[PDB]
Amino acid sequence: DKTISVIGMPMDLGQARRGVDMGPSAIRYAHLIERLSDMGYTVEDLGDIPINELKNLNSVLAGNEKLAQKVNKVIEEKKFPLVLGGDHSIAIGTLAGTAKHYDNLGVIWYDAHGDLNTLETSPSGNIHGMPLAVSLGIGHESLVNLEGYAPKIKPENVVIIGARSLDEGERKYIKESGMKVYTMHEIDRLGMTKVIEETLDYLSACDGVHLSLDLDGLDPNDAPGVGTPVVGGISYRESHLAMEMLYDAGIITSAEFVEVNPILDHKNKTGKTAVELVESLLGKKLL
Amino acid sequence: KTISVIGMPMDLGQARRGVDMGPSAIRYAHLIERLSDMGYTVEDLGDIPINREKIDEELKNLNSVLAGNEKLAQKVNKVIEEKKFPLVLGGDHSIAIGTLAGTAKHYDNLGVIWYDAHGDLNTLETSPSGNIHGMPLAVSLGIGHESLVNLEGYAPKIKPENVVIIGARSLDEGERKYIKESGMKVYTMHEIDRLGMTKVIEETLDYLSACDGVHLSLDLDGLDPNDAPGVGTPVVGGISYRESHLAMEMLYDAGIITSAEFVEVNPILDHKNKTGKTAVELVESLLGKKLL
Amino acid sequence: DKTISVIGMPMDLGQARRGVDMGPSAIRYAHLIERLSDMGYTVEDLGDIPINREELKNLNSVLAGNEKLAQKVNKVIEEKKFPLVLGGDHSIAIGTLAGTAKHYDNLGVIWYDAHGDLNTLETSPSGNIHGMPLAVSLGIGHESLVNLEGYAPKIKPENVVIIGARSLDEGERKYIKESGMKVYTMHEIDRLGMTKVIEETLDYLSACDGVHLSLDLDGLDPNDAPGVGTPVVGGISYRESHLAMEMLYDAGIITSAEFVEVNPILDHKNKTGKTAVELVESLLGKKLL
Amino acid sequence: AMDKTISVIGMPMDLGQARRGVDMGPSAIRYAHLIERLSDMGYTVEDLGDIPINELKNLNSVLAGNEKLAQKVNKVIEEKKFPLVLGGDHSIAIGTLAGTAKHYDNLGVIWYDAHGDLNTLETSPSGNIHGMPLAVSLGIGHESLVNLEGYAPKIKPENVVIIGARSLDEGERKYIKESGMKVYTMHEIDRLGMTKVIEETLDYLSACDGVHLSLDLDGLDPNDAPGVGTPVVGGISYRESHLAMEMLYDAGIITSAEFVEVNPILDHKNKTGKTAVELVESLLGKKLL
Amino acid sequence: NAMDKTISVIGMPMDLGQARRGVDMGPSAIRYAHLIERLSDMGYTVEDLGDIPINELKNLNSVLAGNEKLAQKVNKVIEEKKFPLVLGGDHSIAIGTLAGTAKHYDNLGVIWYDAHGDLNTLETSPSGNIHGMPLAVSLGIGHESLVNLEGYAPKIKPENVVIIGARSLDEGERKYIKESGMKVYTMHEIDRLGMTKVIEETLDYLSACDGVHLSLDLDGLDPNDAPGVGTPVVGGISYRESHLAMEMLYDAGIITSAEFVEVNPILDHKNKTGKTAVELVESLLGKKLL
Amino acid sequence: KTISVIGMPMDLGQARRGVDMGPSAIRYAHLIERLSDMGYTVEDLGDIPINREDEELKNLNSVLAGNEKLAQKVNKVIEEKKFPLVLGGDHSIAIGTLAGTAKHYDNLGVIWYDAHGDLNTLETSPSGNIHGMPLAVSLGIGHESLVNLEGYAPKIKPENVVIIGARSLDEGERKYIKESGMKVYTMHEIDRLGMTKVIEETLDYLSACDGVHLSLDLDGLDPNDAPGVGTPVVGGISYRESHLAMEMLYDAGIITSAEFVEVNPILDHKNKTGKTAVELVESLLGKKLL
Ligand SMILES: [Cl-]
Ligand SMILES: [Cl-]
Ligand SMILES: [Cl-]
Ligand SMILES: [Cl-]
Ligand SMILES: [Cl-]
Ligand SMILES: [Cl-]
Ligand SMILES: [Cl-]
Ligand SMILES: [Cl-]
Ligand SMILES: [Cl-]
Ligand SMILES: [Cl-]
Ligand SMILES: [Mg+2]
Ligand SMILES: [Mg+2]
Ligand SMILES: [Mg+2]
Ligand SMILES: [Mg+2]
Ligand SMILES: [Mg+2]
Ligand SMILES: [Mg+2]
Ligand SMILES: [Mg+2]
Ligand SMILES: [Mg+2]
Ligand SMILES: [Mg+2]
Ligand SMILES: [Mg+2]
Ligand SMILES: [Mg+2]
Ligand SMILES: [Mg+2]
Ligand code: NA
Ligand code: NA
Ligand code: NA
Repeated sequence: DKTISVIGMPMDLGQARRGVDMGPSAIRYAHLIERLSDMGYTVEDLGDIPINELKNLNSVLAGNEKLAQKVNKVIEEKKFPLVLGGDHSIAIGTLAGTAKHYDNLGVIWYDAHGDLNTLETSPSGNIHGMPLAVSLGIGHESLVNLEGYAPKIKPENVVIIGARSLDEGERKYIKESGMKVYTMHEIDRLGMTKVIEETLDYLSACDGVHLSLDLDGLDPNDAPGVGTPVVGGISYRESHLAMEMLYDAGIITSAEFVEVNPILDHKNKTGKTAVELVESLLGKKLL
Repeated sequence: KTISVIGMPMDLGQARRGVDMGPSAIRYAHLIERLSDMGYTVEDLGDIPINREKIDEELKNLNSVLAGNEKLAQKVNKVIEEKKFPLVLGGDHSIAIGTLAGTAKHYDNLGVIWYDAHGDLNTLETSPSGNIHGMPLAVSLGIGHESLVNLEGYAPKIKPENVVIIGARSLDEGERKYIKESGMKVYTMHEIDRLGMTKVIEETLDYLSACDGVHLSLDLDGLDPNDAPGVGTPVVGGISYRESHLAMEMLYDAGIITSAEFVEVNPILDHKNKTGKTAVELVESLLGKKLL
Repeated sequence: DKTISVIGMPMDLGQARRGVDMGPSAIRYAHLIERLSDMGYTVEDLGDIPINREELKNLNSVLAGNEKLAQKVNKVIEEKKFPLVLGGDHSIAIGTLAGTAKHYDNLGVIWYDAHGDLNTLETSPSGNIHGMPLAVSLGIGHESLVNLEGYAPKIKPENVVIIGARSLDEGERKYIKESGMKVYTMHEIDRLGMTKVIEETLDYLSACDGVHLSLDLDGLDPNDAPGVGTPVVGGISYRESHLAMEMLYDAGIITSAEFVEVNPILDHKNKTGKTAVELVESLLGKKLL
Repeated sequence: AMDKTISVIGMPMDLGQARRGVDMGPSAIRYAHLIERLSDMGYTVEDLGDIPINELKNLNSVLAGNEKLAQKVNKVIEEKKFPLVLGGDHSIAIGTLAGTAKHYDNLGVIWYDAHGDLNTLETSPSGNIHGMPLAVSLGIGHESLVNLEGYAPKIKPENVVIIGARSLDEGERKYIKESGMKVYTMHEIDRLGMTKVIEETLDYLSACDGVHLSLDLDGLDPNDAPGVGTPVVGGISYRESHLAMEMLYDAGIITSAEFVEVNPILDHKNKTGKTAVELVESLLGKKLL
Repeated sequence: NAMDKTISVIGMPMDLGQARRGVDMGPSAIRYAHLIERLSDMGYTVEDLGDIPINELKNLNSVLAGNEKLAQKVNKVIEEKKFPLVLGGDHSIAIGTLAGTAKHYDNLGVIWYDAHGDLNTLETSPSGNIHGMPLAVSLGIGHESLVNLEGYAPKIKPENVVIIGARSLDEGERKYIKESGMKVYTMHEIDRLGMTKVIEETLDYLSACDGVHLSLDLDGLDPNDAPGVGTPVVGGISYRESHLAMEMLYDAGIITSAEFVEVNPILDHKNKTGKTAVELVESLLGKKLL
Repeated sequence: KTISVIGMPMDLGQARRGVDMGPSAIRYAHLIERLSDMGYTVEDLGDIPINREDEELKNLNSVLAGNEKLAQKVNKVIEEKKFPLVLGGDHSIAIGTLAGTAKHYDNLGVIWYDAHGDLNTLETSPSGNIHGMPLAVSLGIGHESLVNLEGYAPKIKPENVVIIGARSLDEGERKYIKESGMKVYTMHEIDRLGMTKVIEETLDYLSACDGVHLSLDLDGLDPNDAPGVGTPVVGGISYRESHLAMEMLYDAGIITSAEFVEVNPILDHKNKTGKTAVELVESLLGKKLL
């Protein structure tokens, strides 16, 4: 019944551009709005938020401030926030506008990367490799304290699915924090059905759950158009099943689909995949 | 049994999709030689001629589809009367109308394994195109245009309780309502992902255990476009080559398949005949080829 | 040493989207600003003009974006700066010429495109305004488009040279023959060679006091520029285009330019965005030696 | 303006040592809208469908198919219609020329092909009849092929112009030099340019009362025509071929034509079938303006 | 579990047989994917010994000469208590690798990860390609000079072999597998059991071996994941299944030598297969995603 | 005159580019069989071994050692009145080829067919890559050990060089070309004059030379025709223009040595570039279409 509020974040910042600012346009090009309207939802496209050691800190901070304020307003209006990226640093703004509305927000971090870096552990200084750490209260003070509170989330309320690119500092933190992580090894061993059932078990006491889906979580064969492709990822079929299972559980209260990069895509295969996954997450069925 | 190969170079509907070249591409991948090497007697009955007609219409190319399907039903009937195995090559999926018209009257309870991205359960009322290749399963169930439903003077050819759809991922609202109303057994990609192809085939064999014959209607578009790019209407997120190969080996071991058609191969979207070669590999597995 | 003022137009309007709103981002991704600075130019990136998303398709959004573009191009010229517009669909030529033409007594236009874009609603099988900007700029078409910025026509038919045409409908052909417009289709380029085509173009426009280059990347062959809104087979090569830009720089006649219709959806690793930057570099004086 | 009805005949023939996929050529050319495009140009078009196709490889089948083709082509010429034959392997030129040559006092032939197809069983490394049709038509080869339709030879060596040759064996080279046959290899196309090659071809065949074009898509470079039976690197470009067809149309000398050797197996989304249709359109008078 | 051994890398740029297949460029392409730097970053001491010069049975003399040099180099690496990692090159190089390795173990196990069984003799081979015969040769079946390389035979026993990924076996190879009782996981068994169970069963089956050699042919993987191989065969093992199998073999601590063979840049796409070979070596040597 | 083929599997510099596999890919396209079929006596001398090993000049010791071995082998071929045909490999091998060749002529001419001028020194090079310096080194400008290879300098004079296909020249290279008066046909001049006129002018310009070396970098061709090169540069010479140029050089009878370098199988499409190199060598040695 909730209206879907779509917010685009054409952010492509860091040591070098990767082409992900074009992600929102490519997702819309795959008919996102019409597909959600056809499913019976009231859809409001709020358009794109304007975007200008720690690369581009001021621009990352300003865009995330605008995103946090817009996501906060959507939640206050009892609407579902759907954010399109854009580099994964936008999770800083999305979680800042969302977490204060829940006593115990869960986060499903669907990505090849853990994005748990600080400037001390990052081989690049890229803020898009730090948003999960920042949201857990670890990192640059201005990013950690966005919107005047911290931390946004607790490590026991995070589940990472699809991880296959973690540096030494990120691995040390996951082990020390006891964070729940399904690397490609456990997806291969358990199967996506059991990974999602266990993820739903794990986050069962959360009063809201945010899905932060990076298209780079999928294998480059299925999602070639991403900012930083990593070999050996989740299939389209496994991702489609996961979105169907999340819809059936009724636990997802916010979501962002990020890192779509038309420069490396093939005739918008990745933009189309993002829309198919959003449709499944919002209740579309094959029968 | 001797294998009787029948080609149907049919590519009809609102627009061509390139599938009339399917039979040629499957033969190019050495279908006849491969079956002969496995020890079968193989008869290539060649291609049935498909009537060309001028280039609005409600049912697209109706006259040419009925005519081609009448020629096919008569040839398939003759093959079965001779106790030979009919292997039909397509061609658009509307050829299932003629294959089932020539086959179903030889059984009291013919089962059908519909291996396809599409349910092909449309009528003109539910079809946004009038494409008869989107209606053959409905026609064979006795639902649709009178001349198509009554082909060979009997209807219906099959009963809904004797159909299993495997790989479905593109169904319109009219097809979904019919599947739910009829109680038809359908394994969408969601069920294949959750159960695994081994369980899907085991359940299919149990479900059709009261049939006296089973027809396999295999649309190469049931496979994912990564494995079968050369199809008339590709749909993302399909069955892998390995799952399809295992399915054919399991169907061979069960010994239930009494007829088969391999359809919708389209050389225009194919990569160096990957899909024609895949069709031959799947036919070899269905007919008993083993890796060891 | 004239400052280059870059304006992005992320416009993708018409019966259906074609992905050309991402053109400005792709051209900038190929380092346009850094390449022009390295050549010794002062470069001012004025950013992207905001465009509203989707008979005359998207008339209100096409008019609104072109109004913003026209007054921005006007200011650049009033400041004695070179306007470089990045597209975006070719309908943005309506705004570029509206902001430029009033500054010249006889503005020349080199329309480098597979399409003539000489349609009206009466000759257009789609109602797409991006297939009408040259006709609109010549004073033929919808009143609100033709009278943008309060004057019409922007240009005269004797001051236009079309180069690379290979997709002209019957209405466009009829107008070309009746107006006596100078057109070098791919047949003339094949027969004369690009050197002769550009020498004849410079001679034909020699009396113009300014010359605008409207370069649609679809003028190039899809093998060289696959990433365009509407690709048409059998186009101009990269080498022919590179030579043309070098000859135009040497003539010193180009006073404004737009590079339009870049489409990342059909591109291969930004080959077309990179090509756009190389052609801009050559037009602005980059030499191989 | 050719006020003649076009008669399209398909020859889905793929014979020889091994199949090459060219039997699918006629279907792929029709898939690229051949009939609709010619009708939209104002021609009356009749699709006569495909002739059924059941040491010298497959001699009986090549003979049977060419006999049916010769009879059909003969009927079209008797009806004062233009025969347009779609292949299929190049051996179909035996039947096309058998049905055509007897209607002319001095039939010219433009053989547009990477191959000369001037082999006999003695000079052929394969025994493929599709590498022998020009020799057979000149009265050199197997008696049943040479005597098809009860007359021989169909054509005289001084009435042949080969364009695009780049795969000639020593027997073919010896015959070309001894006969004095006019051949424009890729070397001569590189040195002269296509305009001059076609102007010279028109001068050379000006005394012929009819001219047959036998266009093998393998004459084009595999970059432009990847979907052919036997691709050979370094061929004619799409633009050179488009210009050549426009110039043949302008001369008004072409009285029959065949477009052969399209092979979907090696093609990319029917680029070669589409190219065949574009070349037919230009040969029949389509202009860009 | 931590292998405190130096890795000795040996390249074998061998591409012999009825026709070249491009696999001599395999070692260069694997090195181009940063093999040495990746193993060094994991904390291993790595010594690149470079490439061995490769100067009816196709090219028998050249196959023998190259395998003789390889066997002597592998033997010296094992005498030095280092881990031999051989890069191919055609699969005939397994003859030299096993000749230099088998004499150092009482019961050497072999995991043959390949679309092909390579169990041919001249009698069962339609080509005479020695690269289709190295497993038979190593079992003591074949041409005397190949079987007796380094003066002993057989190198391995049939009960100590596990073939994983087989999908191209001729009639002579099938007959031998059934008569010898050799353990073979065809793609049909992988589809039915899943790679986890296949590797668990493999480890149990080879538990009495005192060393285990992995002979990994990149053609064992599906051509969609490993297009750049000498002889691609449709319907192979996925990159993910192969990555899981290498991780499981590392956890078992049984692999004592390994060869990665048949990488072919001619059919590859921007070195996807050379990169895949490096990732599989990294997992085999203990790299973990977490 | 016998053709002596020498391979240089050298891929040195700041980063590898895959060109060490160039000689193997060219041979894979049947180079030796094609030249033998044309009636030539052909001797394949094999590949020179390249020593395996932040410095200013990248891999200097290995580049010098390889070029010393190449110069001695090329010198021997010329002393035997044989035609040296060198396969690369990175373009730094021109240092060794010209060192072994230039001393046999009064005034050696050089046709430098390349997207790059390769006229850098360490001071003008943003990488320290010696493969961007071989023409300057051979003109006697650069590092002492490279310039003095084989005990004489310079190998060639600037008035005896013609560059064809240039489209990537840095400021230091442009300044030297203008100050030395060197003859350079950039893509602009090829587009304006046509390849027939370019080669006719080149033949007239080098008519006083008693020998002419062709240094052909496949990157001189457009990446659409030669995708498999070490450093591709958009807007290059077509295969057809290059084929015509080779036929014209054969007819002139002036080419007394040649090298075909920078083939990179990693970026190639089913050896399109290796096959293109063989076709160009065939035309340079007299192959005709009729
Ligand atoms: Cl049809
Ligand atoms: Cl109906
Ligand atoms: Cl079910
Ligand atoms: Cl789907
Ligand atoms: Cl097959
Ligand atoms: Cl003969
Ligand atoms: Cl043997
Ligand atoms: Cl080194
Ligand atoms: Cl220096
Ligand atoms: Cl070759
Ligand atoms: Mg991320
Ligand atoms: Mg990521
Ligand atoms: Mg179907
Ligand atoms: Mg279907
Ligand atoms: Mg335009
Ligand atoms: Mg245009
Ligand atoms: Mg021919
Ligand atoms: Mg030919
Ligand atoms: Mg093997
Ligand atoms: Mg193998
Ligand atoms: Mg160079
Ligand atoms: Mg170079
Ligand atoms: Na792309
Ligand atoms: Na294809
Ligand atoms: Na490749």
